[PDB]
Amino acid sequence: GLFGVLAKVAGHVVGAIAEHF
Repeated sequence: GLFGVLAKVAGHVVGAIAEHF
């Protein structure tokens, strides 16, 4: 139930952070 949501911030994060950076 925990990690199940962790996916919401694992794989797409870089795609965003790399946008402003």
